[PDB]
Formats: sequence, C-alpha cells, structure tokens
Amino acid sequence: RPTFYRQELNKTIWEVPERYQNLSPVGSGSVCAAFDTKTGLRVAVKKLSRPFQSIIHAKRTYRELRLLKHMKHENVIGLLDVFTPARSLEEFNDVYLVTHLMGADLNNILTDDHVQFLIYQILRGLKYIHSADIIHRDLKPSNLAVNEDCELKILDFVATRWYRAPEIMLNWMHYNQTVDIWSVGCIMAELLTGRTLFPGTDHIDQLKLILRLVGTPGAELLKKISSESARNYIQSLTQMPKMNFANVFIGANPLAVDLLEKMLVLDSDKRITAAQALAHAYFAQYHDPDDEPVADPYDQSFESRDLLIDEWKSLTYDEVISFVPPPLD
Ligand SMILES: Nc1ccc2c(NCc3cccs3)nc(-c3ccccc3)nc2c1
Repeated sequence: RPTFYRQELNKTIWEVPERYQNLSPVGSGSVCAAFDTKTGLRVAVKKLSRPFQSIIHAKRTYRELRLLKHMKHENVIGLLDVFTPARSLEEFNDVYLVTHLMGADLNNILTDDHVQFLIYQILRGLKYIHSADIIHRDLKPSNLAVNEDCELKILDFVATRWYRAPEIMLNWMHYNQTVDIWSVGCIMAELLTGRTLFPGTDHIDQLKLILRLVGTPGAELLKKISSESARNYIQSLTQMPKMNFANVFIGANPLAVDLLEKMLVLDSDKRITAAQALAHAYFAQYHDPDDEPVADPYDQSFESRDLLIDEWKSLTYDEVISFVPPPLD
C-alpha cells in the first residue's frame, strides 16, 4: 500500500504512487510519460476519463482491464501496473494503467528487409491474439508501436476505413479473424509503396477502390452472401477483372507480392491466417516454429451479460486487487 502524491497536470488532477516520477503529458483519457523508480524504466501512465460514467463506459473499462491483464507476448502491449487512489470499493472512481513507454508508431516512421521484420512481428502478435479467440478489428499504423530497434508491439486504446476489411463495411455479422489479415495486407502494401493502398473518401468509395484492385466477386463468393440487397448491388456493378499484383507492385520482392495476393482476398474463407502467413517463404529468415507461441484461454463470456454500473465497477475493482505484477528481468 504505497504512498500517493498529487499534482495538477494541464486539465486534470493526478494521484499516483511515489514510485512513478517526472510526469510529462503526452496525449489526451489522459496519458503521461513518467520514470518508474522501481524498475528504472520509462513508462506511460494512462488515467481513464470517467471510467464508470454509464453502463457502456463501465463495461468498456472492465473489458480493457481484462484484455491488458491477459496479454503476455513480446509483440503485444502488456500491463506493467494498474492502481487506484481508493482504499475501498466504496471510494473507487479512478483507474490508472501503466505500460512500457513505446517510442513511436508506424505512421511516425522502408527497405524490403525492414518490411519483412516489421510485418513478421505483427503476424507473430496476431497469431497469439487470434489463438485466444480475440479479433483486433482496428489494425492501422497508429496502433503499432515501434522501437528505435525496430521492435514492434500491437496496441489498442489517418482514416480507420482505409485498413478495414470489406466485410466489416458491408456490415456482415459472422466475420472471422482474417479481417485482421486484411489490415496487415493494407499496411504491408503501404510500407512497400509509401502510399495508402485504399485511400477511400467514405465507405462507398472505399469499396470501389478495393474492387478495382481485387475485382468483382465470382459466383463462388456470391452464392455465400446472405443479404439479398447486398447481393443485387454487387451483381449490378460493372464487372471488373482482378488486377495482376505483379503489375501493381512492380519492382517488389516477388515473395512479398505473392503474400499480398493471399492476404487481399475478397472471400474471407480463402484468406490466409496469421499462422499460415508466418510459414510463408517471405519470412524464411525470421520464422521459427518453436518460438511463435499461443495464448492461454480467455474468458469472453462477460460480453453477453447485461449488468448494472455498480456490478461492472465491482468486477473492475476485483481485477485491480488481484493484479500480479509481471516479473522483473
Ligand atoms: N463467406 C463469405 C465471404 C465473404 C463475404 C462477404 N464479403 C464481402 C464482399 C463480397 C463481395 C463484394 S464485397 N460479404 C458477405 C456479406 C454477407 C451479408 C451481407 C453483406 C456481406 N458475406 C461473405 C461471406
């Protein structure tokens, strides 16, 4: 039960344990860079904004704490600490999250050898996340933290639609994990060209650019679309042939072109998985089957539950008290 110290930083007040020093605002819940006197590391402290404001907020706060507490992988952001100034459930209102301070994002950043290492680390993190039955859904360069060492970590908290799989913008329920692989393809394409692959102005224009590259679907994909309106609209467009990816990505590593062909597929049933992609020949120099682990089981059953604010709040308090700090190395 450490001593807490308070200071007003920009808008809001901050009450943190003494071990975290030299708070410096970084963004805006609010996030401060600080120095961790227990480990000697630079860390990011995030103070959640109104974490229990509504049923939706309280469950969202609970969801975020559960996910971060579960992630233990080199290419996924991990939780160093979670704390509150409160001494009891009764006075519990503020939640603070502490993670490693990550240098920059992929947006702030390329050789073919850099793209291999960077995309290999994303796919390595996605295999872990997907093995827990978790879908990211929001992969984009600003959700990828990169070191000065080119070490990459997937994060979660430049248009989001540019990286979204086409099934999500068509509002298909029952999409699978490969919506993330579509995002990887869009990211890898941008690192190889310097240009956004699908800079759509909106959701309609986004699909137009996507289909111009991958083509309008064939009858094998059409016979699996349940929506009659979506099926008619797609069938009424002028048929566009699939462009040759070697032509579009001219001068790139033919192994990189072959992988993009397997990631940017309309039919998500045919799209390549993270595990399958890790064994693609394009990653021969980094791929190690004995060092690409999967995650412990993750209980998502709370997602289907409707509870009161105080109950999500109490479940969140439980997760704060039961937190075991990660081992120091
Ligand atoms: N097994 C599969 C594989 C892909 C699918 C897909 N892909 C998005 C597009 C398909 C054709 C043009 S965009 N879209 C849908 C879908 C279903 C209902 C409403 C709207 C879209 N289903 C798919 C089922």
